[PDB]
Amino acid sequence: NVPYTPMRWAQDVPNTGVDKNTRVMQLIEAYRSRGHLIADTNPLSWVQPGMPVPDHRDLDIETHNLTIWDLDRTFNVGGFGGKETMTLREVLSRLRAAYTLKVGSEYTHILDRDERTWLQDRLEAGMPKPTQAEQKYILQKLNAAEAFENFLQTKYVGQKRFSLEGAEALIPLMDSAIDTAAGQGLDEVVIGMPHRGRLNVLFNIVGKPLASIFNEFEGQMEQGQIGGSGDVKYHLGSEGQHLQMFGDGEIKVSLTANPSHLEAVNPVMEGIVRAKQDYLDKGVDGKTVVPLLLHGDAAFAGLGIVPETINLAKLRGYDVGGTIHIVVNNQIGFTTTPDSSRSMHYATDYAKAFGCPVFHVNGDDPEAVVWVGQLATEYRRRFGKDVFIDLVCYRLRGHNEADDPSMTQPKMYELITGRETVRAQYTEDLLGRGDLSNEDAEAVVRDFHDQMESVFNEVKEGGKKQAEAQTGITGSQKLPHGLETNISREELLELGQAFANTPEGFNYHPRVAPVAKKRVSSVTEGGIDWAWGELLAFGSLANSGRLVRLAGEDSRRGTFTQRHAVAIDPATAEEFNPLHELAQSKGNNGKFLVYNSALTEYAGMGFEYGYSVGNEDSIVAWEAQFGDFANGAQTIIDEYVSSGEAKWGQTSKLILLLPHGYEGQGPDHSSARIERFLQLCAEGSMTVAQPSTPANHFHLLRRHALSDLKRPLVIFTPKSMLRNKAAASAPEDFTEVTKFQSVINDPNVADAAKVKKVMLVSGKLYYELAKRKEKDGRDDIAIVRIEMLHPIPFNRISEALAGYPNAEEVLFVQDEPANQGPWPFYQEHLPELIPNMPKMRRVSRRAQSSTATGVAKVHQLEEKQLIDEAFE
Amino acid sequence: NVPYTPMRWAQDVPNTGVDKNTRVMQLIEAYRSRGHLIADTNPLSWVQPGMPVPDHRDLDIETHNLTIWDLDRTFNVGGFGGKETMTLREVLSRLRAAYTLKVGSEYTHILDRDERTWLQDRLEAGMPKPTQAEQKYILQKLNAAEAFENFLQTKYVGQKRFSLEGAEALIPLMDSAIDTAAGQGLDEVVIGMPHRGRLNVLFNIVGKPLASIFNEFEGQMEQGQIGGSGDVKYHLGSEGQHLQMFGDGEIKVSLTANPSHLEAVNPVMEGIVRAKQDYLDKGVDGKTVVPLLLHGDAAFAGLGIVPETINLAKLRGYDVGGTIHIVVNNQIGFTTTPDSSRSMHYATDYAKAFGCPVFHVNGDDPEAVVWVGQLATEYRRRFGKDVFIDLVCYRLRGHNEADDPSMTQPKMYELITGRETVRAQYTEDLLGRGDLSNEDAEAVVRDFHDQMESVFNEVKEGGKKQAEAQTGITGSQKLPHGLETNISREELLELGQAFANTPEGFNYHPRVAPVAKKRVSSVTEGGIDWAWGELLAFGSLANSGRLVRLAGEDSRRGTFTQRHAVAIDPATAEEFNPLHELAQSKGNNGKFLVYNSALTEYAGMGFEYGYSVGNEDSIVAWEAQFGDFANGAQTIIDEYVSSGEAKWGQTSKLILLLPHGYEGQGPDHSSARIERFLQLCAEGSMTVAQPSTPANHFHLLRRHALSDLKRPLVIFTPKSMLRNKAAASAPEDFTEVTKFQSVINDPNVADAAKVKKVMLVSGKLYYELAKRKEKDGRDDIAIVRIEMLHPIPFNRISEALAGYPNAEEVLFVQDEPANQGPWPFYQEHLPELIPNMPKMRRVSRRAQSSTATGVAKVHQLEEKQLIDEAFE
Ligand SMILES: CC(=O)SCCNC(=O)CCNC(=O)[C@H](O)C(C)(C)COP(=O)(O)OP(=O)(O)OC[C@H]1O[C@@H](n2cnc3c(N)ncnc32)[C@H](O)[C@@H]1OP(=O)(O)O
Ligand SMILES: CC(=O)SCCNC(=O)CCNC(=O)[C@H](O)C(C)(C)COP(=O)(O)OP(=O)(O)OC[C@H]1O[C@@H](n2cnc3c(N)ncnc32)[C@H](O)[C@@H]1OP(=O)(O)O
Ligand SMILES: CC1=C(CCOP(=O)(O)OP(=O)(O)O)S[C@H]([C@](O)(CCC(=O)O)P(=O)(O)O)N1Cc1cnc(C)nc1N
Ligand SMILES: CC1=C(CCOP(=O)(O)OP(=O)(O)O)S[C@H]([C@](O)(CCC(=O)O)P(=O)(O)O)N1Cc1cnc(C)nc1N
Ligand SMILES: [Mg+2]
Ligand SMILES: [Mg+2]
Repeated sequence: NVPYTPMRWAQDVPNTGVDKNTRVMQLIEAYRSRGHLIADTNPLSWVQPGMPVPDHRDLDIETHNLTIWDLDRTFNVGGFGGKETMTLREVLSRLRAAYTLKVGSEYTHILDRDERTWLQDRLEAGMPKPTQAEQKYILQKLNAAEAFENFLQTKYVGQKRFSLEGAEALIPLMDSAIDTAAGQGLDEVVIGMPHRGRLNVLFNIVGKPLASIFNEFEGQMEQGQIGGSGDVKYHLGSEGQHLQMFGDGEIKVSLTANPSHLEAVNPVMEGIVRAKQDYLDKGVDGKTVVPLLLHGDAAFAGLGIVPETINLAKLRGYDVGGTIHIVVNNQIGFTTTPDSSRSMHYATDYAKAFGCPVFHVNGDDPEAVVWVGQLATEYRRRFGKDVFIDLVCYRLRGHNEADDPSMTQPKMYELITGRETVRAQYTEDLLGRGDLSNEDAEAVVRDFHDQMESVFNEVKEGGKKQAEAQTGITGSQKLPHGLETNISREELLELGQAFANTPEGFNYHPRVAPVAKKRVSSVTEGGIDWAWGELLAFGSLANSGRLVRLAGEDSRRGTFTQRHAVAIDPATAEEFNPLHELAQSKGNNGKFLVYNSALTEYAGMGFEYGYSVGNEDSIVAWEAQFGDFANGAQTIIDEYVSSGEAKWGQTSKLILLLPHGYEGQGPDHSSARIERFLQLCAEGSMTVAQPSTPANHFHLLRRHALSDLKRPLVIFTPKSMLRNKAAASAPEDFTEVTKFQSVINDPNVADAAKVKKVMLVSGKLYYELAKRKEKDGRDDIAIVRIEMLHPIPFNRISEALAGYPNAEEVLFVQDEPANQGPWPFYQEHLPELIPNMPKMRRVSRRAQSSTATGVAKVHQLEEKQLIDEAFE
Repeated sequence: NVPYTPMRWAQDVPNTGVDKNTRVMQLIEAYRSRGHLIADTNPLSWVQPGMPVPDHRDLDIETHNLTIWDLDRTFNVGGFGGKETMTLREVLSRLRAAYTLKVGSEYTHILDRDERTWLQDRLEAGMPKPTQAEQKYILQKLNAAEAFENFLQTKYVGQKRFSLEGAEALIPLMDSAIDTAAGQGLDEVVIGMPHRGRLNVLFNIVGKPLASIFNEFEGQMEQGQIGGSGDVKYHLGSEGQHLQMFGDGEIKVSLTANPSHLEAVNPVMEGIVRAKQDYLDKGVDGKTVVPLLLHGDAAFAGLGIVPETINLAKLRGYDVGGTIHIVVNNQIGFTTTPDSSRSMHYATDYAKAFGCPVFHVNGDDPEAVVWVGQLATEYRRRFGKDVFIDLVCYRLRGHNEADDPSMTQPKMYELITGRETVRAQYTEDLLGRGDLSNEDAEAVVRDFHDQMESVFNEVKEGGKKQAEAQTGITGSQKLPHGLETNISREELLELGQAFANTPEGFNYHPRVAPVAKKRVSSVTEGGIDWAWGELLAFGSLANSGRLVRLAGEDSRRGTFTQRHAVAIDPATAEEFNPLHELAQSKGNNGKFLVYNSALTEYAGMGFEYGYSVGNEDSIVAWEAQFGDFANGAQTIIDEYVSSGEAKWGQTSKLILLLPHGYEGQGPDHSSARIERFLQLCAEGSMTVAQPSTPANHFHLLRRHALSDLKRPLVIFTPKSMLRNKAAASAPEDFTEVTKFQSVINDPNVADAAKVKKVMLVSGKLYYELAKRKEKDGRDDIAIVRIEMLHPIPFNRISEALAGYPNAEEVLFVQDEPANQGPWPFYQEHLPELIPNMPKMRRVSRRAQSSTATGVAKVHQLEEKQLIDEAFE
């Protein structure tokens, strides 16, 4: 059992052509670059049959024209090993000690010279010898891991737990990293991980009490929100403290919640970290919250969210100072082996796309594992980049504890069954080297088992409760009754004047200057448009002293060239952000931050959700270029935004701004899928709205921000109505009107006793129907608008209908096809809530498989037909 | 304007320590590895302000301790340049000619020695000088590109076309690659691409007639399917032939359809290629259909589908012999620059994760572009791997032709406005070197313009038609009336006996052997379960002579350990596929292929959709581990599967198998979201079903396969009912019953005149209600099952209800919450279709924000409450 190729027999060759010193230097470079391909990193003696084996002919002395006859000759090595001269025997020895034992490293692809040299120096110095105290501490942690698993196996046989057996070195690795961070003087560590070994991490790393875990197994679950539904035990989070064992340091540790969908926690936990860093506010030399992110091998290589999130690491609005990644490589999926899971040689090969180091380490050598953890944390602190650790281990049982792995992997499980554990091997080693006594070794085991037995008995004394029905979360938060959302006239003029206080030598671009002038004049003359209404809202909130953050694709200028939140000087390329300046000059320390995102919907929306969870007192908004591209973030919508409160008791106030409208641009630029969002709504989970005037948009946003109802808000925003002159607002609407309106009654009804038809509408189609009514002089019709779709304002709708006593019909008019838009929701729910209402009649486009037509002439024909049908 | 750092002044150094020959060898290695960092590949003199600049101190002679005094001395270079000895002046010259001009290359990261040597030899030989005929051909192609764009600009000013101006070298690049493929003797080239320069490629590469394009601009659109909706002009496909200009070769060229959602065509076009290769059947040395895939720079780096699809390249069921990728790098998104779009240095850095070569080429040197195209196609044919080309160019106008790019990028568009085009520069060069006459140069322009003017006038003679309403696609395909789907008794016994004809020294695993025995005995005794019903269907179809393909996560064994389509011997690890063997021994050349996929839903389902389009006569099925994870492939469901026929006239017969059932495993293992699929259905777009017996599943699959209705099928499959003994089927049900049943009436009604309540149900809840009915001895109830959900079988439901004349109530019973499951669809549609039916009454779980509870005791309590409510 020796791992190297034996020395071969050959004749001595002459020192001609390429000199032999040159050849020895090439051998050194080869080992530094490709030595990991023959390192002792696999605990099993296993090669997967279907996988290609890389060429490693570069690592034998024959390929560099050297021979056994050169082993005792001396050569110039140019500072290798801190020496100017050396023999080939000593060169080989050192290279093999550094690059071919229990740690394999990839770092030569890095472009910066100082980085490379830092890593090179530390790897060739070697792992320092630990003290006896340190060694005993590692043994305690290994014991705790294995003991916990065995206890649960004994007391609860069939139950699903996803064990960590085969990979117990994870516990001392994570502990090493957290301990190093505490020594550096940082503030917090945030963890995200999957199912494998979660209960073990909760107990041994975070410090969740043992009584809680046992209760979970007996069927008593802790409640997150009153009347909540809940979730399985391996999807929950917690908080705790960590004290340094051989130091005076202390750090906070947290673990976040997540669904079954693998790798969906990656963008969410990045956002949490960024929000926490922003709150502490320590500048560029800060970055004092550390992200620690665990993965599995099959998921890491397969799912595309992983590289998508790593791509945000060095960008202006997303940087968090680097992430420490750990891949638990147990060499198997569920019943699938690496030959069917990836086309890369290693699972961690995405690192080479981003220019980051990789360390592969054997999971049966605990001292090496602890060293690698420390080295990774130090690299992050110095260089501020991502680092990747690959922990090579195995899975002792099946995927779960009810499965038989021999059916599909017979040969692999001949090697696994009947091995001795990592705890056993390490205990044997220490006793052998005289580093530990037998009395000590036995006490370590006995003490921990006594602790667990004690707690278990205490838990079983208390009787088991019986099941009870879950009520719901509808009334678990209060509504802001009697809150006023108007600003003063002084405040409105100051906001307007922010676009005139340009810096010293700044000028606007010729096509932007008219927009700025209109903003200064409108706050006293009238004609405020949609975009200026939105900015007035965010600006007012920033003045009061809040952190406002807006992010999305092309969101600084706007997709429709309407926002201009940051302006650029054509001559010098200087930037200017008016509202941020004004906020910072009022002494409440408010901020207005605007960012252009990368081209992602899954990672984009995920990051913003996380930001909302990490700072409860911030105002966050994500924008989509068109609302049609939001289906690329469906996982986030379904698993976090819509259902997080009911499952885990995690609350959020994220705002989604989704453009919407039927205007003839085709099937992927028309519909944000209102029907889909209205399906997800129940128990008052989130608010859904589609306002028709800038002032109403203003009032909706401000109500959300100033209330104490912590639930999301989804707004369907316009595209062509942005520049419609009939939709503009007057200043009195921002300063004298006090509240948001959920239903707006018809403002052009002469006599209410002559009305015989009522039309209900939502959004931009109002302005077409009103136009036609005026032209044809109809005094028997009344158009009523619905601004808030969910929850249903049935009291106001009832009040409006009651104002027209001679009405005979009610028409529901929408632009969308009959199987889309708000009609399906309303035809089901509204008749029950208003019993005395006449039967409703739909007027819309026909039902379709696609969203809209692709021909523009057909769109125009359809619209004419629709409005004609509405007016008999 | 010289691009190199000037030589510096210094003293001559002694030849001590590390020898100078060693230093010259290190300089050679540095240029081969990192020389691309200073190459002349950018047409503009532009450096983006916010982006980090890599260290390139490795490329100057000072860092290797050499000096101007070494330039004329001679050194040993070990075969570089085919010489044993050389001067430093000549070494620098050659290195700079190979790695620092108009082509920059990355290839040193490749692990195989033979690959590296092949590339190294060709790059250092250089680009061969082209003939005069070849040169004139390049000029014709450049002219065609620019001329086409200018014509459209003149005749249709405002209209959106997404121009290729700034990147016209794409046309000769694509032509070079296709021409090389024709010379190799291959069969077809399949193209997938986005919006940028699509109309140009359709005309100049594929050969779509010019009349068609002009008609599109005037509003007349070609119809795909009768009564279809359509799509915009830059989302369409076509077919054509390509003849070799200087050869006797000929090849077929195709371009596929796609939605606005970027990069969603990647898995689809890979599947198309694989299906076409499988049909030709030329073995391992074949792979004679070439995939050519175009991208944009922002999308390539940002979206996660890109690396997810590249990961399938070398896997057993997905390999297509390599893909040629072209990234059109115009150094801008919409209004977003690279500093805000990616954290990688180049856009093509994912290549280094997979071990593939990259070529960067200047878009203003057409001869270099043509060379790179040829070299890439040759590399693919020899090594069978992916290759990446980065074409560096610019965007002349704004994102579209109605946008002003100066507002956000002032300085960049000072360099762009008023340049001379690539056609102009190349014409000037050829006239300068005396390779072309002026008469020739003028004819090239005049002839093409005359051709375009001719066609345009012809198109405008014919009058413009007026718009007309679009009818729908419901009746555009026929239904299989009077088709019988039963097999003979001889056929059924043969299928059963396939599991007894094991190979020579093969034995089953002990826990699999009972399943095989039961399969042999059941085809005569009874008790056929769900899994055996499914396999009997696919097996029968394979025998008749069809290619049957099944793919999904853990689909060979099955998630619930139920399928065992391929078995493994514990002693030798040999594999056995019974049904494939039987099919191949019947002389119709049928196949049964089963594959375990990687852990992806987006790339997985996309690949199978593509396979169905590439071979219309195959049976394809994609399976999900649980139906809850299908929301990760929402883009494919919404943009291709549900709506492809209505938009482009592209038909498919894909089968989706999605597990479903409420059994107490929590919110991410319970619901496949039936309500969402039923929203998407309209115009008879696809079939949706939930059968309750194995024989019915058999008949449904066979009807789909043998009919001439080319639309998808979505089936909701069971989890616990797989092993329910009350659900098993007898052999007569496969051989004497002739058709699939859409409604199954109650088989335990003694007297029909005593029934006073009718219950409607679908799926596994039937077996609970029937159980209770028998226990309590209720003769006033009748339970009726609905097997096909869409389209609605209203004639059969009416017939069933008419059989109970004294019925007073109708109850709709489901397990799902009230805002989920089939209730929303049915409460809307069914009362209209059956006017005389009593009012329906729902019996279900309450409406919820999440899918299901997380506690198991609560699940049991809910189920009891539900069934009690049903029976008064
Ligand atoms: C969805 C959520 O996040 S909370 C929903 C919780 N409640 C329910 O779902 C109960 C069922 N729903 C209902 O009874 C109704 O739909 C209601 C009460 C929510 C609204 O019906 P109406 O009375 O017709 O609407 P109206 O606009 O008059 O609302 C009255 C008050 O509720 C407040 N309100 C209503 N919806 C919201 C909301 N989403 N956020 C904040 N305040 C709200 C209004 O500000 C108003 O306050 P006021 O006392 O100053 O007038
Ligand atoms: C969804 C698609 O891809 S095709 C749908 C096209 N047609 C429509 O949408 C029209 C509206 N729908 C309807 O009229 C009804 O729902 C129908 C006719 C489709 C079925 O209603 P019923 O008559 O109650 O159902 P029933 O099961 O008796 O169907 C009768 C025949 O239709 C055939 N059929 C019905 N649905 C399908 C289907 N999805 N695929 C194939 N054949 C079908 C049956 O095989 C049967 O053939 P038979 O004459 O040999 O017995
Ligand atoms: C395919 C799959 C698993 C295999 C993971 O392999 P690897 O990453 O190597 O991990 P490890 O097991 O080696 O540590 S676990 C898991 C599942 O969902 C796990 C349960 C859960 O995490 O909720 P299951 O119950 O269906 O098996 N599952 C189904 C699944 C599929 N696709 C997604 C996106 N998410 C999933 N949860
Ligand atoms: C963000 C975005 C575009 C920029 C692409 O930049 P790059 O990849 O560098 O290409 P190029 O333009 O430099 O060649 S084009 C496009 C859009 O949808 C294009 C239209 C279309 O392709 O259908 P739009 O009309 O909203 O701008 N769009 C919106 C968009 C967003 N997200 C997805 C998944 N798909 C999209 N179509
Ligand atoms: Mg694994
Ligand atoms: Mg671009």
